Amino acid sequence: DILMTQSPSSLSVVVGFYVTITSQASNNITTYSSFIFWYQQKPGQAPKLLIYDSSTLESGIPGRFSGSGSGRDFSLTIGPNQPADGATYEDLQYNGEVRTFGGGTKLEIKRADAAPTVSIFPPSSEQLTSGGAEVVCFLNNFYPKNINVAWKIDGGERQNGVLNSWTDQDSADSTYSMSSTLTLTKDEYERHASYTCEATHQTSTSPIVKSFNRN
Amino acid sequence: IVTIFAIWNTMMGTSILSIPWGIKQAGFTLGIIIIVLMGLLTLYCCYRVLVCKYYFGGFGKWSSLVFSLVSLIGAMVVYWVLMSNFLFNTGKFIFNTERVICPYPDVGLEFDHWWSKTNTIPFYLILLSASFFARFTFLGTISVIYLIFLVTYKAIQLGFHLEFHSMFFVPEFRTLFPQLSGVLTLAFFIHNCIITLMKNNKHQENVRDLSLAYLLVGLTYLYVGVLIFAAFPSPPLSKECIEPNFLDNFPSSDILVFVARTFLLFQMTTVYPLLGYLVRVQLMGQLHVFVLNVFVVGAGVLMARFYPNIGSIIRYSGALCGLALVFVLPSLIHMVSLKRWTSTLFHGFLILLGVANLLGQFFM
Amino acid sequence: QIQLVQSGPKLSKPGGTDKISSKASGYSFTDYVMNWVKAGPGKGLEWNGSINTSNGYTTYISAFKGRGSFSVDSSASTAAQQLSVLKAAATAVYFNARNFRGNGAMDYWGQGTSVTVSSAKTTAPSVYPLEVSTGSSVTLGCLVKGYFPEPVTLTWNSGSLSSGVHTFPAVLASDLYTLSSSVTVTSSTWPSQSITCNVAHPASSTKVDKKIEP
Repeated sequence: DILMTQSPSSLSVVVGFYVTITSQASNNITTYSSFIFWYQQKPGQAPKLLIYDSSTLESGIPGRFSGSGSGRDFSLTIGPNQPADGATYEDLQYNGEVRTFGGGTKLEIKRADAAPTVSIFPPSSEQLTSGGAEVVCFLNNFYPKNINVAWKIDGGERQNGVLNSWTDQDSADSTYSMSSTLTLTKDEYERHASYTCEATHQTSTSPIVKSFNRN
Repeated sequence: IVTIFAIWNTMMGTSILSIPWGIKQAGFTLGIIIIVLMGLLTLYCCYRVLVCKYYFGGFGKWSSLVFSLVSLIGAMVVYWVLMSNFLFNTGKFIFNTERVICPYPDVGLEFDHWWSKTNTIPFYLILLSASFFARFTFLGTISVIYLIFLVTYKAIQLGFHLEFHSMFFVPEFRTLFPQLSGVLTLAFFIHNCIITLMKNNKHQENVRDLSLAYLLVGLTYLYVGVLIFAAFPSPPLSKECIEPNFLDNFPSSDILVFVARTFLLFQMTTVYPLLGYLVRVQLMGQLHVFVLNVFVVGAGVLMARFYPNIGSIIRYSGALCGLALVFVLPSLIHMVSLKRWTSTLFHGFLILLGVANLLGQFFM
Repeated sequence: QIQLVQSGPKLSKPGGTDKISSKASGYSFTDYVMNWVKAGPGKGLEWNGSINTSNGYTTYISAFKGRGSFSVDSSASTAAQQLSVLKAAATAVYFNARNFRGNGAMDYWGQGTSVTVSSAKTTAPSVYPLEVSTGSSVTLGCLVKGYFPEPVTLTWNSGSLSSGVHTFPAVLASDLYTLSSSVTVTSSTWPSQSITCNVAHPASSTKVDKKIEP
C-alpha cells in the first residue's frame, strides 16, 4: 500500500500564472516509465485524464498542462491559468496491486474583486395556504468566496431557522453565489411587518441590505 | 559430443519464441509439468525408430508423407509471418528503451511500411542450395546464443514477481493445457531426420547421446519462458499480455531486441530457400514448374497479411504432425513389428493422447 | 465516441443490497480493463477493485473484499458491480472507468452513480415560485422544499433558458432536502414573456411546472 502525499491541499492563483501542484510517493512507482498520472475533476463531473505516465500529454488536453518527475517526487504545472481550471486535482498510481490516490488539490482562480448582486423574496401564496413561510435572499456573482449574511426581523437579529447553500466557483467569471432561505411558520411570519437581509463583503465597509414590509 | 550439440542446434530456432505464451495458456506450475511430460514422450518417441522405409507397407502408405508435408508447409508460413514482424521492425529503426508493452491487436510512414509482399520479391528470386547451407548453420548458433543472453539479461533488468493463486496474474492450472501441448510438439522438430543422422556418428550405446540432447533442449526451452513468464511486469502489466511471440512484448525500438530480431531474420532468410527449394520440392515430386513455389509462398503470404497469430499455427501444424509421425506411427509400427503384459495398453494410450491433442486444439 | 453510461441513482436501505452497471460502447470490450472507484465526501478517491474481461480475473483492495463483487456481461458489453449489506458509510458516488494495461491510466470514465444509504421515506417535493417584490435587471427564483432522496432536476422554460441561471446544491435538514435556483433576465423580458420553473423528482414520479407571476 503506497501513500501519495499531495501538497498543497488548497491553492489560489491569479489568471495567467503558474500553479505547481506536487506529489510525493512513499515507495517508488517507477517500473520502466514511472507510473503516475494526473486527473482533473470538476463538481458533479467525472474526473478527467490530464497526464499519463507522469509526463505524456493526453489527446485533447491543452498544452498548458505539463507534467514532470520520476521515481518518488512528481509535480504538475498549469502554464497559464484560465477560469476553466477551477477544480480539484488528484494523482493516481497504477503500479502496485492496491492502486492509491492522492489527497487532492483544490485550485481557486483569483479574479478582480466583485460585489454581490442581492435580491430578496417574500413567501409565496401557495406556501402560506399550505402553511409555513420562508424568506429567500440571493447573493449572486461575487468574489471572493468569504461573505457573511445576517437576518433581521423588525430589527431583531434572528439566527434560528436559517439554511444556506453555496455554488462552486463559476467556470466562466470565477465568481461565487449563495442562497440563504429563512424558514418560519405562517403564524410567526405574520407577527411582524419588516424583514431585512443584510450582506457584508470585502468590497464594502457598509453592508448591502435588502428589505421589505409584509403589507 | 558433436552430435548432441548438432541435435540441440537443429531442434532450436523459432520453436522457442512461443513458449512463455504456451505456459500462460496452460499455467505456470502446469506448463512446467507439461514440458516435462511432453519431453519424456518426445524423447521416448524418438527412441522408437529402430522414416518412410519404416512407414512403408501396412496399407497406409504415403499417409505419413502428407503429414510430414504439413510440418514442412507450416514452417514456411511461420518464417514468412515472422520475417515481416522482424523485417518491418528492422526498418522502423531509422535515424531520422527498456519498455515492456501489451501490444494492441488487430493487424505516410504507416500504410506503406508493412507489406510482407515486398519481402516476396527477394524470396522468389532465391528459390531456385549448397551455398545457402554454407551461409546458414553459422547464423543459427549465434541467434539462439544471443537470444538466451537477452532472456537472461532482460530478466535480470527487472524480473522477480509471481504470486501463485488474479487480474494481474493467471491461474496456475489453466484449462488451455492442450494448446501448449500442441505448440510443444513442434519443439521436437527432428522426428524425421534422426535415423538419417544417428548413424553418422560412432553408433552404439547412441541412446545416451539422444537422451542428453533432449535434456539440454528440454532445459533450454524450460530455462527460457520461465524467466520471461516469471519476470514479465505482472503487477503493472499482467499476464495474458504475452502475445504468442515473446519478443512481441517489446516495442518499436530496443537495441537488444533489434539485434536479436535481425540475427533471426538473417538466420531464417538463409534457412528458408534451403527448407523450401531442396526439401519441399523433393517430397512433393516423390522453366520447368515455378508454380509449386507459388502455392507455398502464396499460402504463407496470405497468412501473414491476414491472421498472423503464430501460436495459432504451431498448435495445428505441430499437433496434426505430432499425432501422425510423432505418435501414431511409432506405437503401431512397434506393435505391427512386434514379431502384451502391458505394452499394447501403454502403446494404445499414447495413440489416444495423440488424437486427444488434435481434438484438444479444436475444443477451447 | 467512447462512452460508459451508468445506472441511475440508488436509494439503499441499511443492510440492503444493490447492483451497479456500466454499459460500454465505442470500443472492443475485451481489449480493455474495467475499474471501479469510490468518492466519499471531501475524502479523495478510492480504488475498490478491477476486472479483466478476456479472462475474467478480478483484483480487489482488501478494504473492499466483502462489499464489492464484480461481474461482466460479455455480450451486453456492460460491467456490473454488486455492493452487499450497506451502512451509512458506503454512501458515496461510484465511478467506473476504462484502463489499458501499462500504456495507460484510466482514460474514459462513466458519469457517476450516486448511492444514498438511509432508512428515510421518499417524499415528493413542494415547489413554490419566488415572485419579485426596479429598473435594472430582474431576478426570479424557484424554491424546492421537503423532498428525498437526492436527484431532482431543475430547468427554466424547458431548458430554453440556460444563461444567467444558478442552481444551488441541495441541503439536508431533518431527513428532507431543500433546493433553490435563480435566473436573472432583462427588465424588458419579464413579465412580458412567460418564465416557468420545471422541477422533476423521478423517485416520487413527480413532474411540476410552476409559472412565476407578479
